[PDB]
Amino acid sequence: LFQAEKDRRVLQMLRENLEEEAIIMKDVPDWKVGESVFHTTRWVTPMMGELYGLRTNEEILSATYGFIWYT
Amino acid sequence: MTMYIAFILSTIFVIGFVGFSSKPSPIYGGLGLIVSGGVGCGIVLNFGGSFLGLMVFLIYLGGMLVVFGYTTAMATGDWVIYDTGDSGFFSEEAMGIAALYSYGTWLVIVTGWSLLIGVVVIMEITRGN
Amino acid sequence: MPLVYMNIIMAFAIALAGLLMYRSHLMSSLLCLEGMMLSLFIMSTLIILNTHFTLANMMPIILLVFAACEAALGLSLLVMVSNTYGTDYVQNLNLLQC
Amino acid sequence: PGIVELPTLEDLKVQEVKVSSSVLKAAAHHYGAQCDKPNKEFMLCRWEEKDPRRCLEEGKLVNQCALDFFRQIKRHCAEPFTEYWTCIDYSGLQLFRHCRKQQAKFDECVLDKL
Amino acid sequence: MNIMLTLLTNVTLASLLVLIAFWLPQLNAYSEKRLPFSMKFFLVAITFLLFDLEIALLLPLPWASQTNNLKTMLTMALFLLILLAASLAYEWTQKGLEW
Amino acid sequence: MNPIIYTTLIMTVMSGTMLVMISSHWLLIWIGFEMNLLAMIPVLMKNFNPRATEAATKYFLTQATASMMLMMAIIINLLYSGQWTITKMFNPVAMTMMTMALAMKLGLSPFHFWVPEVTQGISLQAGLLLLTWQKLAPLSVLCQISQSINPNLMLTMAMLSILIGGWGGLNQTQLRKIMAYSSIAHMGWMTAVLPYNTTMTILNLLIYITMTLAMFMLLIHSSATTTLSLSHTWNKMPVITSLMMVTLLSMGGLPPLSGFMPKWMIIQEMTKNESIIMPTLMAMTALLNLYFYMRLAYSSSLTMFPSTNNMKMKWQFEHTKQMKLLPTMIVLSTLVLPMTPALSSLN
Amino acid sequence: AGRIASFLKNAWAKEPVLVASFAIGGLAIILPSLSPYTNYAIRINRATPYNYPVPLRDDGNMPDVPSHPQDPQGPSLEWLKNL
Amino acid sequence: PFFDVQKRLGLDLDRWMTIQSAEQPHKIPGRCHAFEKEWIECAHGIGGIRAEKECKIEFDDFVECLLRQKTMKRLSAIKRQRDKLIKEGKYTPPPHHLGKEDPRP
Amino acid sequence: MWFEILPGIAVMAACLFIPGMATAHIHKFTNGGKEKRVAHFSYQWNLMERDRRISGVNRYHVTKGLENID
Amino acid sequence: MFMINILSLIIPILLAVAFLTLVERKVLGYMQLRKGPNVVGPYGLLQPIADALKLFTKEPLRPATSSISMFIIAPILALSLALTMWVPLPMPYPLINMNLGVLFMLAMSSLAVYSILWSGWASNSKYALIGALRAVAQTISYEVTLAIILLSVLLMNGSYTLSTLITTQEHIWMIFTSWPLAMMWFISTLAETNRAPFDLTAGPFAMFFMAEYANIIMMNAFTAILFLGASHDPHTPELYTINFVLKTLALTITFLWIRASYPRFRYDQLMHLLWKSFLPLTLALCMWHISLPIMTASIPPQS
Ligand SMILES: CCCCCCCCCCCCCCCCC[C@@H](O)O[C@H](CO[C@H](O)CCCCCCCCCCCCCCC)COP(=O)(O)OCC[N+](C)(C)C
Ligand SMILES: CCCCCCCCCCCCCCCCC[C@@H](O)O[C@H](CO[C@H](O)CCCCCCCCCCCCCCC)COP(=O)(O)OCC[N+](C)(C)C
Ligand SMILES: CCCCCCCC/C=C\CCCCCCCC(=O)O[C@H](COC(=O)CCCCCCC/C=C/CCCCCCCC)COP(=O)(O)OCCN
Repeated sequence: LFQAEKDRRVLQMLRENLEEEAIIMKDVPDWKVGESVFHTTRWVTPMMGELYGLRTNEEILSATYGFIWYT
Repeated sequence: MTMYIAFILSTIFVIGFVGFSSKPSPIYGGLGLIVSGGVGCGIVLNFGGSFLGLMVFLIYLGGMLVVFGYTTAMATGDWVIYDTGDSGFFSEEAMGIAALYSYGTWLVIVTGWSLLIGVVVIMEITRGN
Repeated sequence: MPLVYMNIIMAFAIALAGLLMYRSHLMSSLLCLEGMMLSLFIMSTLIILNTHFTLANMMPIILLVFAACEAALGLSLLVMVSNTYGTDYVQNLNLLQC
Repeated sequence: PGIVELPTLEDLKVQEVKVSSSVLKAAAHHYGAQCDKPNKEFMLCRWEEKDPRRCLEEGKLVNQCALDFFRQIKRHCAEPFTEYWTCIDYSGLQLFRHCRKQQAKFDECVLDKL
Repeated sequence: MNIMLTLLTNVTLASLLVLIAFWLPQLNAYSEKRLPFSMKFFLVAITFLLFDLEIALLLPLPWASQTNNLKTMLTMALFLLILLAASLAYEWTQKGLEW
Repeated sequence: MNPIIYTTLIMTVMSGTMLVMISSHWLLIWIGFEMNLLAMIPVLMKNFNPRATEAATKYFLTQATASMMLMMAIIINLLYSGQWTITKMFNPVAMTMMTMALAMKLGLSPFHFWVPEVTQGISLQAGLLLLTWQKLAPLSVLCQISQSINPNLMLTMAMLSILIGGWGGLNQTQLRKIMAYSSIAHMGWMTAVLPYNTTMTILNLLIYITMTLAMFMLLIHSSATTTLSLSHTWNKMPVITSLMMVTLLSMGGLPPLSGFMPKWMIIQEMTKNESIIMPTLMAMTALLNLYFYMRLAYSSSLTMFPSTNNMKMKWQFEHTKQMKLLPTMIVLSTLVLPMTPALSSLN
Repeated sequence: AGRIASFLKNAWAKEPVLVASFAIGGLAIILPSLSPYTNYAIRINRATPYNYPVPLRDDGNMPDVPSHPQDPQGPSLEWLKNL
Repeated sequence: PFFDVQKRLGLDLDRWMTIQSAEQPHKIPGRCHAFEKEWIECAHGIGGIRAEKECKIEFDDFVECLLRQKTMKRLSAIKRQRDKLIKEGKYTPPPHHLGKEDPRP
Repeated sequence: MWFEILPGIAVMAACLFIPGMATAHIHKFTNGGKEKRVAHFSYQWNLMERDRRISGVNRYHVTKGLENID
Repeated sequence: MFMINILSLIIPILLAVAFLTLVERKVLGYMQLRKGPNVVGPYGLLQPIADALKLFTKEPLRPATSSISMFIIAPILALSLALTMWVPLPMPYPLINMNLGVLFMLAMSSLAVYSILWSGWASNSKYALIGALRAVAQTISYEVTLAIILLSVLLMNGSYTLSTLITTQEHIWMIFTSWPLAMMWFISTLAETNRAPFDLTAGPFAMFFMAEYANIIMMNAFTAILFLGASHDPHTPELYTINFVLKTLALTITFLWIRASYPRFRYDQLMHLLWKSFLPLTLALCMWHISLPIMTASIPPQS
């Protein structure tokens, strides 16, 4: 169950980021929205900056250091 | 984001190295190296390296720089590269470090031999005559 | 390559330059050597933890231990030199020359 | 070098299981005994395909199987089960050995009902 | 964050108390009027450093005991302890622990 | 020291070099270098005196700095590609760092300054070991990563080493300094051919080790460390001086002696790669090494220097201890030119 | 025979700490090779699931692989329970 | 030089530690396990020259996984453009990116 | 007599009572009447994060039972 | 309310170390057929306050030539480390719940020697420097055996988490599983804090004294948690707190008892004690405690 929820959450955050990129990059000339940086078509686990790049600093700080700092 | 706390710690690390690299009054250089070691231990701990940071802080500071001070006194962009998944119900650093006794038999043998030879070598060097 | 690696490499280079300067006081030379070792330990630990390379978590400890042994040796040498001259100044070691 | 295909937000909509970790832990053994088939089918699919996007359909079946399990518990032994998970939810480490008395009550209530 | 705040509080309290101790009696007017270098101390410090390195090797033992390779771990762990003992015996018999 | 402890230390030095030679992991190669350095320090100080302690501290400082930059090169290599195997470096910056670390470990110019002083400080047996055995590990590591090296830097250091050895040997009366500068020049010759053929590197290394062993054993037999002390040797043991002269002629690269085999082949190999200016410069420079070898031969075996009266008593005693393999070393360092095509054994 | 007994008796006096140390270390080296519970310890370690058991794809040719956790096929931990 | 004692005797003294994708304890994977596996299986038995020529795609992907240089460049570009649009004023973040979203388990 | 040492000891004991007791009560107050959750090994942290997300009030200790299953 | 918790940890500890002076004086007096302070305060109870005020109103004698920097730094480091070492301890619930709490306490104790080194260096005296070197050598020597004994004991616990020590000793104390290790641990904690029979060595003086007495109390509390495991009921932790406090007080009073009962060693005699009696037994019993769980199939859970 946790695996299913994790997959669904990661996919949702990636789609939200993709839609916002589509909005933001509308006037960049050589941009291609949602372009991979890898030659392979294999699925690659996203970074932390992929998921929390456009979000607020509080939840970035949580996702980065919450477990380390929780004592 | 706390204004790049890792960057701040790295900058303090570099500043401490600049401090003790000028080599003023070797006790002061040792003090600067102690501060730099503390900052680097903080960097490793904040990164997630609890055991290795504590090894820095215990072995390096409490033994090695302590012996350095003894001998001296005798004389005259972050947060993005991180992972996504979890570790399970264990800490991966601990499992990898503990694999020293099952996977790294050769490393244990060579390290123990080197340490025994180092004891013998210190004895022979300091014998004098 | 992010800026944390750049800062650690810069610290290593600063320590190496400080060792190569030799104002005086061979103890400062040993201090610069061990600052180099500390920077090496930090950056190797960061790389190994970042890439989740589990079996290499062994490596930093090993490095530490070996380098510390070298420090012991170096300290012994320093001590012996002082017993000949009364101090550990660099310029005392000019008996042998090119 | 290509465009990464992501499922639309509508394909990710499912009726979530909104119960806390103590409640999930208190029912974990029976949930594993009951919902094993969809869970194993999802995990076998998840490890063989190695891609979140390729198992979105199988993950929706594990949500249902879990909801059905909790619905059966709710409609038969909500009393006994609520006393069990409230004792497990008190412990900092949520240990199973600090509430064997409560577990027994909820273990007899599901064997004489389901 | 909690640990950093705790250390900051401890250090701040110690500094405040030391400074008030050093400045409370400084406000009232008053009259306001080598070589030896023992080698044994250096050798005991070096012995401590080497034994500390071997303890550093010993430290992961609590986690090493869950490996499914119990025999190899026991052999290697025992080997390190035995190795540590040899250093102690060699230093002992070579008059390295004397005064 | 205790013979058991000395044997253990020598065996530990050998084991460090072998651990470098047999391992495929960069950490284990670095560990071998560390163990070798750790066990080599007492050997340099076996005969305790201020000079040996100064030599040992200089040697420790240089080797520790080299090991630190070695470790640095390994870490940088690891960062770019996560590999621990010793193969061609994946990063250009890492490769240069690796190259200078091994240059210090060998004594190549401009990192040559420590060799003459350390060799002068230590005794003759320590000098023999330092100038023969302590070159195997760095050279083997260099051979393993030869496809990675930048030829410009490596050949620059090789030519600098040959020039520096030739010039610095001309100013020496002490025999250990002469040996150190000769070793620097031979390291330059060996490293000038790594980019092209590692078999030639190994052939030069073996020939040089044979000649250096013969020379150091002959210097030990007639226990002389200066020019004038060796000038007295004809008055007691003229066969030793004749063998020494033939060995010196071989070390200068004069055909048909053994010492002509490496340079010849090395020159030949470089000519295969359309390199003409560098081998020519190298040979004209090796003429300097030949000059100070010839000066030593003039002082030792081709003229008879004034002696002293107390030498008469020395006429009544024999050498109690012998170097075994000394005749074999002399023969192999003078008369193996006809066996040159045996290098296909990949020696 | 007599020499060893005399040496041990003379060491038990004036050096009891060393005699105790060597006895304890020797027993620590020897006994594990002779204990019958060390294999039980290895088995207990093997029986601790840290990772998820990834199911196998059935192909009609796995009689010994259980189809459900409650099925009798597969390893059992009755020996653990009785310990 | 390199005397391959391990291959001759079948010892495996240090080969267990040379790569990320070689049988880690508790089956814990490296962050770039798949990329390294692909690069290794591309370059196996081929030689270093042909490996450097013909397996450059796999090595490039492996390095991109290891250091994430291009990915960080892309993220930085997106963030700079968004910052410019916020400064000038044609872009408004959604409730998702301001902390006002509905979290999911 | 010896029992006149008891007062000071008592005072000392009372002081050593204060920290631990205080901690416990604070862990009750900030954790909604339950022991502070322990999070080692990062699966426990994931459980806490899931709890915090599903509470609806951004607090992990607000536990959701079957009344929330609908 | 984390700041309130930090303060409720720091302040009561300082009061406890203030009144430990009273308790020590009272206990030694009664073991010496006399009393301690019984004039200042109803039962001596205001003696610590009078001592503190007198010390804080006395002229401080700065060496007038020594390094003022290290002169001020040494008491700061001493007291900061002393107060920091209390955070990891679980009484029953710890202020900071560390995975490697035991290793953290070891590292703090290892740092505790820099204060001695700096205070000796900044005294501008050869004799005081000799004394400081002796103290540092003794401290590092005994922390060796502290570390080895500690890991040998922890091999029955399964981890470095101090809370798990409560779980390990749920039925029986650790004193019964390994009393020899506990004996050597007790002697090593005597020698670590420079307490008799190992006591060979205005404001800042009181600061140093506070640090030493806080270290005494913390070391005895650590001994109690390590070897004398109280039973903890999760629905009433005050029982565990009272039990743990009583055991800590008993061990501190035992320190006072030992100080009142024996003469002191020479330097070489305590060095020989360690290096020739504790280290061999410590290594042997470390081997034994590594072998024991495997032989009997009693390895603790956590990995
Ligand atoms: C072969 C010829 C020997 C003669 C030449 C002597 C030269 C020096 C001798 C030193 C070499 C030691 C060889 C040991 C190599 C270690 C690896 C090998 O032995 O296999 C290990 C077997 O372990 C053995 O127990 C090692 C025992 C050896 C240590 C005891 C004594 C060592 C003394 C060596 C010299 C040290 C200093 C001198 C002391 C007198 C691996 O165990 P295993 O669990 O299957 O595999 C782990 C991998 N997993 C996790 C995937 C399963
Ligand atoms: C004076 C000239 C040099 C001295 C000649 C040697 C004298 C003493 C030698 C006594 C016997 C040593 C032989 C070793 C026995 C077994 C050898 C075997 O196990 O190893 C082989 C290796 O054996 C050697 O290759 C052959 C050594 C023969 C040296 C003599 C040739 C020197 C050039 C010609 C000069 C004339 C000398 C002849 C008169 C004595 C396999 O090598 P390999 O592990 O797969 O590859 C590693 C090397 N790589 C990296 C370069 C590829
Ligand atoms: C074989 C097992 C290996 C593992 C066990 C070892 C673990 C730790 C023990 C070793 C620690 C290192 C000891 C170093 C030895 C040095 C001894 C020494 O030098 O002392 C000698 C003398 O000591 C000796 O006698 C040498 C050793 C004597 C034998 C000790 C015990 C040997 C075996 C006894 C029991 C064997 C097995 C038990 C039998 C009973 C059945 C189980 C001189 O003493 P001083 O204090 O310097 O001078 C005194 C005058 N001022």
